[PDB]
Amino acid sequence: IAPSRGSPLPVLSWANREEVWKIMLNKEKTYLRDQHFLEQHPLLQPKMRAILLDWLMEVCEVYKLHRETFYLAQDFFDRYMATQENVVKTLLQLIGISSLFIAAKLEEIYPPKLHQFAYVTDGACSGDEILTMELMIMKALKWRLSPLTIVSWLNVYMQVAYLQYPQQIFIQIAELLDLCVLDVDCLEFPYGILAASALYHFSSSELMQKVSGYQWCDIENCVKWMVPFAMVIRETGSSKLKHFRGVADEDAHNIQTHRDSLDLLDKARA
Amino acid sequence: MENFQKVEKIGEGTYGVVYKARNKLTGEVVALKKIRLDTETEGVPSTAIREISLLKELNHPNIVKLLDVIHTENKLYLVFEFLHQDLKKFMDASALTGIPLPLIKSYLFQLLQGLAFCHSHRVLHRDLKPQNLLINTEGAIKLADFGLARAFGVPVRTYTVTLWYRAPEILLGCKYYSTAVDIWSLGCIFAEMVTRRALFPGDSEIDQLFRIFRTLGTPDEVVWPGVTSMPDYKPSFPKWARQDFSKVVPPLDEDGRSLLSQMLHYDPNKRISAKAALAHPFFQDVTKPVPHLR
Ligand SMILES: CNC(=O)[C@@H](NC(=O)[C@@H]1CN(C(=O)c2cnn(Cc3ccccc3)c2)CC12CN(C(=O)[C@H]1CC1(C)C)C2)[C@@H](C)OCCC1CCCCC1
Repeated sequence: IAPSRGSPLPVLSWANREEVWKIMLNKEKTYLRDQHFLEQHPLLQPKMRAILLDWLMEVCEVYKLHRETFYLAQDFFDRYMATQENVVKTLLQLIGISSLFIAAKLEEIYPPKLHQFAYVTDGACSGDEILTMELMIMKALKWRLSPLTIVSWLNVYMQVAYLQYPQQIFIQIAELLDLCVLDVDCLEFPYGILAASALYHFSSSELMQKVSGYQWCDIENCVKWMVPFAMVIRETGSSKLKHFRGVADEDAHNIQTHRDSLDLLDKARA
Repeated sequence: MENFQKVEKIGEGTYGVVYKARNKLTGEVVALKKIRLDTETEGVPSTAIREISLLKELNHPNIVKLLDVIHTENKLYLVFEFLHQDLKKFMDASALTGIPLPLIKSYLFQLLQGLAFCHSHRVLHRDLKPQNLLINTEGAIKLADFGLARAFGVPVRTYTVTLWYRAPEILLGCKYYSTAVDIWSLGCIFAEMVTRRALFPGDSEIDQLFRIFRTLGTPDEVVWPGVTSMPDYKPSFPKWARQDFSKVVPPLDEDGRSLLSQMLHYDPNKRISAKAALAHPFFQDVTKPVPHLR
């Protein structure tokens, strides 16, 4: 996997950087992606997944959940669907909200309560169904719930760079990734490649290589695929970092936000 | 669960009862943690989900193994390998005779290897106490009870860890945890294995701090830059002098005292790391380095 990839981690006092890096690299071997998994569900359409993930992001903003929580839910959803067949549109909300429930229980210190996850479904999902589904998902995933998400790769990269304002740069790159993740074709690229390509669109090949270890040849295809998405974001001006009551300013860039991404998605795919 | 025969209750936590159970067919002995789903208003407890996923990622000889996860009826069973006792019971059983120093050395070496692996995975254990360290009858020791563990891809914040093994930066109000808190715990455990008595058995946060101060000396900006600026630091703290480690841990040689002193350094930024501790001359007899490339 990416034999041309170097190790960008600086020297670490608390661990052996070669071992830390190798563990991060091994995540791609356990956590798979299948950009064509929807072919296993003939009655579904890729736009249904964009709609579901966009709604989950908005749910995350309302409860001020972390970006990691949203991306864990995205990965759980995508890996779970690859293990299933013939799912229909009317069950996607339950699968999605249950994936978010699991993700929030993993990631947040004080996650919203189950009845809160049922509440946002506006009477379409009960708490008992969410409980049933979380177990279906976790068992189908063989309890492998620790992937290195797309957004965690952005934190790794931005931390290598650290070791205008980094927080604002972070949310602007995250917003491009949020748009790309709505298109199921993003799954053709390793999560690390997707994050490096978004960072490249807001920086340079030199910085991208320094913080991610990828050579230009490694991300060229992703970069070309990502071009329409980066262009629609660029034309709008990127969003601004926001403050969140109850969230420390130094953690504000890690809070999931939501904008009108479905329209942007249409303009990009055009 | 048909092939398991419950043998005895060996524990009980917020989320379930723990039983020693024997595979009726193979004769295997396991530790069964039974989670009663009927009573969990939030589904599978967040600590259980986190611990299951972590243990499936962390495979290492010095980390307790999670053998299986079984969902039967309305119960979730976590099947763990069984180790006959924890380090607290072994130390108490050895209090009159003492633990042979080569066994203390082997256990500490193994504990640091398991910890170094967790830190390599960017995971803080945060609850290393003798009750969470399990031994077998073959000389092995393993880290267990990962319920409080947290990944540190981003800072792990402190929220209003057993007192006796709590690092002084935590007691003084640090806003974040670090890998150094785990090293501090092991340092306390290292001393406890040598003396057969907990090193800092405080009965309150301030008693715990003063106990540390009475042994390692009251910190100042010279030995710990930033102490005087910490939230719970008080200029009224009494001024105690550091004690000679020959009195604190008499059975230990110079190499052991050196390692212990580096594991209990006040400054978290300077406290020895798990990987550096493994390279300490105290362990030269039990290990030798590998040729380095570059
Ligand atoms: C908001 N601040 C942040 O996130 C910080 N992050 C870390 O320090 C993270 C968290 N971490 C810890 O918690 C932690 C726990 N024990 N020790 C060791 C220790 C021991 C004794 C005393 C102190 C510490 C560390 C270390 C940390 C750096 N890690 C890596 O894997 C390194 C390899 C890499 C470059 C990717 C994880 C900074 C560096 O990031 C930059 C901020 C910025 C990114 C860009 C956008 C805005 C925010």
